[PDB]
Amino acid sequence: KTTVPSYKPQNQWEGVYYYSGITKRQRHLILLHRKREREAHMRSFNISRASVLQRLEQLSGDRKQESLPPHVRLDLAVRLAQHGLYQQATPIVDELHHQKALHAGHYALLINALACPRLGQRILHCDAQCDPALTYKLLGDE
Amino acid sequence: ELYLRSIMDHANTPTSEPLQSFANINVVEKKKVPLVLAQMDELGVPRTHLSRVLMDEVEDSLRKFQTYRSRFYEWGRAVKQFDFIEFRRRNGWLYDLHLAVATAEIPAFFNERPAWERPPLEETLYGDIYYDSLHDRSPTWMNERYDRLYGVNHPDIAKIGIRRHLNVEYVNRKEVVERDAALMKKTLSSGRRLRHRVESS
Amino acid sequence: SFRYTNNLIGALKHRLLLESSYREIASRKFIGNCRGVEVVCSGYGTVLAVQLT
Amino acid sequence: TLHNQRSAAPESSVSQSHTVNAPTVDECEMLAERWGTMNYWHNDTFPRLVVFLK
Amino acid sequence: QNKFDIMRREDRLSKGEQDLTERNTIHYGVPIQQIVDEFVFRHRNARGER
Amino acid sequence: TEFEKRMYDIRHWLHRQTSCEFHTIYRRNVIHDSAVFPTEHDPATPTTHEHHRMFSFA
Amino acid sequence: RMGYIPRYTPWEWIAIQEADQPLIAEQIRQDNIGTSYFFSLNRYWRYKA
Amino acid sequence: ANIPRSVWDPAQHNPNWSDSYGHDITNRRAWPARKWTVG
Amino acid sequence: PNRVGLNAATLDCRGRIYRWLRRGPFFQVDNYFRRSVKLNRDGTLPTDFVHEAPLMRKIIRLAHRGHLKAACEEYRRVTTVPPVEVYRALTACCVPGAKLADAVSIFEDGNSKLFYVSRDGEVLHNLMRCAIAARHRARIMWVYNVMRGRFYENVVVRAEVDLIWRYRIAMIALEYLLDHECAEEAAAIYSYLVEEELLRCDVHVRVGLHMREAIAAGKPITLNDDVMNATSLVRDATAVAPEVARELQRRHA
Amino acid sequence: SYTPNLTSLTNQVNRSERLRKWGSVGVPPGFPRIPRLEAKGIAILHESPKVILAGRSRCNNFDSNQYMLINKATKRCLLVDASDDWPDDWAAFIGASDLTLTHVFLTHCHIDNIINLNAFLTICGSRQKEIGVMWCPAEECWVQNFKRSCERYGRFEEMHQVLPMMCRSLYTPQHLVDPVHLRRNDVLLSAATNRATSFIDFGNGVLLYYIFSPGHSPGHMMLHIPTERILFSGDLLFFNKVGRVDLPWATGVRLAESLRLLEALPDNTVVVPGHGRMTTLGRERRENEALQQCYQRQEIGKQEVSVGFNEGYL
Amino acid sequence: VNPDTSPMHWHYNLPQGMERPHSVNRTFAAPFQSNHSLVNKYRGVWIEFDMHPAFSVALEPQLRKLPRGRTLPKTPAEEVIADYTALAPLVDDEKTRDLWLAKVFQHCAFQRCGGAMELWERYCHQRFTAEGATAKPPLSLVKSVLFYCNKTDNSGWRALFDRCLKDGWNYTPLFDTAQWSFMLKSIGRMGDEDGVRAVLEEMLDVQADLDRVEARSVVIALNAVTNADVYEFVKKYLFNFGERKVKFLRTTYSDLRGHGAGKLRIPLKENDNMYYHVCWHSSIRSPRQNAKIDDIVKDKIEKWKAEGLLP
Amino acid sequence: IVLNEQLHTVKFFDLKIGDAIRDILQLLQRETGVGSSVNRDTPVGISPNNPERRV
Amino acid sequence: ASGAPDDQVQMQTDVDANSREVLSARYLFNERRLQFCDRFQNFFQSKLENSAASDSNGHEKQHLFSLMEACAVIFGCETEAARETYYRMFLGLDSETLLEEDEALRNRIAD
Ligand SMILES: [Zn+2]
Repeated sequence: KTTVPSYKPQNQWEGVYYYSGITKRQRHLILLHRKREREAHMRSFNISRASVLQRLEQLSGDRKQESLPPHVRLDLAVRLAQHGLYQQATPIVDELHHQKALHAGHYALLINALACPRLGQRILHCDAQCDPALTYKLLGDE
Repeated sequence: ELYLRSIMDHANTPTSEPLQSFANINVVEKKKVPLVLAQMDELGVPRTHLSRVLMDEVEDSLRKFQTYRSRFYEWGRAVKQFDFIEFRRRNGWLYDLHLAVATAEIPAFFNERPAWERPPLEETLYGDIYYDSLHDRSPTWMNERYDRLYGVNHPDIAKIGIRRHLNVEYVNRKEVVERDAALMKKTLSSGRRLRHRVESS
Repeated sequence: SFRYTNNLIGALKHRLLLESSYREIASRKFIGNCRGVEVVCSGYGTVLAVQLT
Repeated sequence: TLHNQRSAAPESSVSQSHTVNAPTVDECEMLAERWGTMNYWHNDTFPRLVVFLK
Repeated sequence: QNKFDIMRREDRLSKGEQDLTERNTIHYGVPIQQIVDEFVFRHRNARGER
Repeated sequence: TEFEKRMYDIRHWLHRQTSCEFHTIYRRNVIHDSAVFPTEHDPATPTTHEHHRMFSFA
Repeated sequence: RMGYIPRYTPWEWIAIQEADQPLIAEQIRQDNIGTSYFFSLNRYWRYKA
Repeated sequence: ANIPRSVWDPAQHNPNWSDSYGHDITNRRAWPARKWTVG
Repeated sequence: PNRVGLNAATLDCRGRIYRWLRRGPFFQVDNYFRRSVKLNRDGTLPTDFVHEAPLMRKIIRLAHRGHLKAACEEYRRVTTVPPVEVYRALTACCVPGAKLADAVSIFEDGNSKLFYVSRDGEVLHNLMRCAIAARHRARIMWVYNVMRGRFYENVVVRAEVDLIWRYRIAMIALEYLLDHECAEEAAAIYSYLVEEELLRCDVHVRVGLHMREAIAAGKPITLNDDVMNATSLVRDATAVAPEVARELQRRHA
Repeated sequence: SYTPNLTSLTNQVNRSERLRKWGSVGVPPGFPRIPRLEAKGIAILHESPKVILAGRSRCNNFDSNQYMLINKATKRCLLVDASDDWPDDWAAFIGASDLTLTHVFLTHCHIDNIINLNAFLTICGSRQKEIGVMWCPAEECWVQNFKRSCERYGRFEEMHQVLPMMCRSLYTPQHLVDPVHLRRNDVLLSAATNRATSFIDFGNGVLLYYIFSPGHSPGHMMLHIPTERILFSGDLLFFNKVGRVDLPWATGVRLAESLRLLEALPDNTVVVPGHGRMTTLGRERRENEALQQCYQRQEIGKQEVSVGFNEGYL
Repeated sequence: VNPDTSPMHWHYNLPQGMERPHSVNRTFAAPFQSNHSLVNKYRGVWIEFDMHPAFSVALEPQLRKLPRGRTLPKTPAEEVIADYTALAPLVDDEKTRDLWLAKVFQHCAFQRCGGAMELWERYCHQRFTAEGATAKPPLSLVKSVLFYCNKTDNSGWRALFDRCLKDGWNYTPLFDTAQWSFMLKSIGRMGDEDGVRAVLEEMLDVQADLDRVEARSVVIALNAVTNADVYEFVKKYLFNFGERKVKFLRTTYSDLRGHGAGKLRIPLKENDNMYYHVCWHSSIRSPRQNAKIDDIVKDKIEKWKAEGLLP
Repeated sequence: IVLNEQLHTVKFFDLKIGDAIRDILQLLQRETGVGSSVNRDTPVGISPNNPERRV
Repeated sequence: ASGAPDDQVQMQTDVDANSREVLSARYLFNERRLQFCDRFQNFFQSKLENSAASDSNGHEKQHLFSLMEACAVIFGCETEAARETYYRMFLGLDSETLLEEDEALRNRIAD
């Protein structure tokens, strides 16, 4: 039962040979470029977050006894919640509410900024692989 | 983005084991990517406003299922196809996927005897309906030869033999059967002549 | 190959990041308010003060 | 081994445009703003024009 | 991989529905034409049943 | 266009030694731009048969 | 069974054959612009009409 | 989709579809001629 | 100059006769085109051809005079790659008639078949003007997508549009879309503008013109927030701001 | 030809030879079946008071001759080789002549001789209703390699057909079937062919003397008729040639000895080869240069003399 | 014998259905590989230009005389040199000044005017290459200066490349295949064997397209090899190229040594050792179409003396 | 259950011999030297996991 | 080859020359062996399918296929010598092998 290891009609059900697909090097270069873009987006988000936290600290150091107008505090709290620093913004919204400077539009503005749009953008471009469906899933853990 | 990502997810989904006998059937679903791209071009949605990952996958699908007329007119030259063959031989280990069993391993009936001796089984095999006019006399004379092997009914001609293969000749059936009939006529006549000579001698 | 070296690079990066985050948690201001009773505390857990706005 | 995919019966071949059902409260509410064929307004069983007048 | 997906899976199982992970592959089961032809073939025309 | 694709893809599994060709008759919108193709009064000096002579088309 | 040759090509075979080959770009046939009355027939000589 | 739902979906199965052997067996069926007394 | 001209072989050997019988549909034309026309070693186009130079000057003159049909007839005779000015003038004479079909045909003829000679900021600006005149929303987006381009054109071919031309094209497109209340498309173009950080480019251009005057004078040059705010545009917009805000208040009410 | 081992697959000279011998197609076209459109009829080559001979010349594409002896007294026919591509013509011939086919005398078991043995036996036995096979047991080597030659020459239909000589004859232990196949008539010839006893009695006092003549095949057997001066040599002595030696188990020296085994037969002995035209032993002695060399080397004193053809066997 | 397993026209009465589907293209995804080169490719050294629009439109009357994308004005390099010398100090933005200097370097390279290293020394040298300095020049300026040096071949390429290595600016992983080909061509013409070794090693480390380099440039860089150690380095390095790249290298070197010797600006020098070794390597890649011994010797000689065979 | 799994490997000894011999053949048909620069992902002369992977 | 008509059974083999995959490895059976295989498989399908989910096993699965065919070849034989030869080819365990093992065990019990 031993075998034998071998190897004008034309097969009409065999398709023509054509060049489909990429090279190993091209795939590696695609990976490299996507990784560089991911680094660029992470660097942008980190720089912006650091700048906003620096602004928060400078403003707090200035406001040890002086109270700033409500609008600058509203903007800073909105930016903090936008960058995901919600716990840093609870005091600002609490004092604005106690002072009764917030209104219908401002409350909705703060609750919307609380969804972390900038952090969501960073997650989308970096960790969610630009998947809008997975961005929501990845934002929920934070 | 969402629709194209759904297309890619469907294409990448593997299929049941029995249907995975030949290839990943769902890859065909990437062939609609150019269709959706043309629909976007007509709807005014720019394709540059797509994620880099989705664009990588879209370009993969395009290079898989798309060619232009200029490419097509040269698509099939012996030079390109033989380059494909030689490249497969040189590097199949880098790009070939191969580099279920009971489907190909199943006992099969075997015709032990030759074809002429045993007619092969596969060869032996080969008004308004709803409101029900039988034999309307269908005049076929108002509007407008076969040949057998000559040995169908003869006690001397063996019923079985290699001459049965002549039954599946079409282009020159008339001439081949005429020659066969002449040969059998001559052989029978010579055999009878020998019988008479042997008896008389 | 270089499995331990790569894993140690990753672990050191992780722990460096956590220590950096600790340096900010300790320095940060943590205020808890209930019915006007504002408790100001550090990242350690030390009650910096108990005031009432 | 029925399947793992979802199942849906074949989509009805009865022309929903030509078939007219019983009136619904919101349809009657919006009747002053709705359009319809003379068949719709003089349906043998659901005279939407009579409803609109009433 | 996602806590979101794990929570979805457990919630859907508690509600008593098909899990979205079971759909990660496509399984067209044996069609009724296949089953009926198999039955008639095994039963030799199913003369008793016709 | 999905049906056109699935129809064109038949030649790949067509039967043995059988060929196929496709005829498509589809409705298409054509504009008659009256600006590029206007209606004008017949010129003062009308064309004669000399302007439609042999090799006149060129 | 024996000598069974299918009378219809299975869907799996059809899908394989359809995936094995590409598409032709012009088959889509989109004409949202209009017809060029001045240049389409005076294009470059290499790809001229 | 690629494979139409009517093939695999049990809900869309055609009730009037018949098996692949009975019709051909019936066609191969040979009915003896109606034997009358005279004709 | 005196060496332009291509010689041809002969079909004497049986092997070459079989080659000729097996040649593809476009063999003489394709081989002649690729032998005559090629990119230069320095990357410059083969545009500069002495024999065809007066013909291309005639094309430019006819296109500027507005004889589009005569210009196309003359372009039909071109054997080499025409200069980018030819496409610029053709699209310029196409703009006034709003013949987007002819403009797009010209751009396509020059874009992929001739080394992207026609992929120019001014050519695409004229295409965008044609689309604006035609009020063709889909082609407005098509032109914007084309000027954005792909990897093949931006990196491999290195035929990309300049930042100023990108700004001008996107500005006119967004102006038309906002005037005609195309919310999604105006949003897409504005998203591209913010991605490109191209919002204050008009003020940057004005500052650049003033810097050019200062250079012609001999004066030093710098770019700063005070320089940007010293321009009439920003000061006047900020002065008009309160009126716009109260007008939005009225309209929202 | 031979199994494609790893060396046969990794050798470049094999591919060079494949390209050169058979052009751009690397496979040989083999020898196909002659179409019925171009088949001759059986001719009567000899009429004698005791026996007669009837044959066909170009039976195969191998150009092999088919012969049959008819005893004329016992009405017994005997095919020499099973080489005819169209055995049913012979079947009808014997049916019309009212003869009884008793034996098939395989001179040797090469493919050109054994290609149609099963078809001959089936057709002739069907008309009869057993038919024996007379062959030299030395050629089990060729019998068991019958498949290989069929695969090489493209005679696939006859490939999967067990030869009748392999079916447990009387010299082999018989089967022990469960209480819930034998060939009795076939005979095996011995290599010790004597001029006195080694023969078969065809009947009516005609004795067919078989002669062991190896060199072309290990178990080659000629047939001799020392009453009508007829010699069925077969792949041994042709009109102007001799058997080949380029084959497995083919030896030039033993071929030369087999040739020398013909030094005493009368000159007017007509030799009917297995291929080609009929010649006579005198002409072969007088005009055959292979035989002339076989004897000239012996004259000048070659101790181990070898002769044989290397280009084509008729 | 040992039996073999039996392996497997078409009549018109048969169904004429296709026996089996075939999927060759989906099983083997062959990358596009053509003998002809890309016709739309930019066969030149691209230097990215991202000048801020305000400064660009301020310097338009000066930059119009410089080479833009796929544009090479034939203005004399001296007028551009004067424009830069006069104006660059006037503007006070380091990045736009660096970009302008890089464009001037590219213009000088293409015009073969030489002496732009003088400008490098005047402005760029002190901040980056003069001594220990953390300032990192823009990659555009680095590319332009290396391209200018390679075209108007000068010895500063080694000093600048050394800083471009990893322990420094680490820009060498960002150079293109064309820039590598030009560097190798210039190094080969100037005849720096150790420089060729350094460039080849750094290229192999940065993973550039070894087989997409200009064949003439690789060939010149190889002919510029005479030292034994770098000769063995090349002997080992030749295996990195593709099997079809090595054959084209041999053909190009043979052609340049023979007929096409005139297509070079400077005649190629004779290295028959390189020619022989490259031919041997191409043929190889293509198809086929001791104290103890001294002790033994002295012992045997002593014995023979004993036998007297050696009087 | 145990016997069935054993008998399924027994009949494939010759086929695995053939598969091995065929694997040797495809080995001898691949490109000579080290992998060409185009079909290569990892860097040559360096482990792909080397911490000094990039320049 | 001599064998017996019902004893000698051959194997059909076919392997791809590019993907190096076995596209055919089967036995050439007669009607009796094929009918035995059909009885075996239909009897096991009537219960193994109902008892087994076949979530990953598959619907067309052949249960104990190797044992079934190795038993079918022997079932189709007509001679004890041939049946024992096929037994030995099947993991040994023929009459002589089992008797030799029994002999070894009986010699080891004495020790
Ligand atoms: Zn012979």
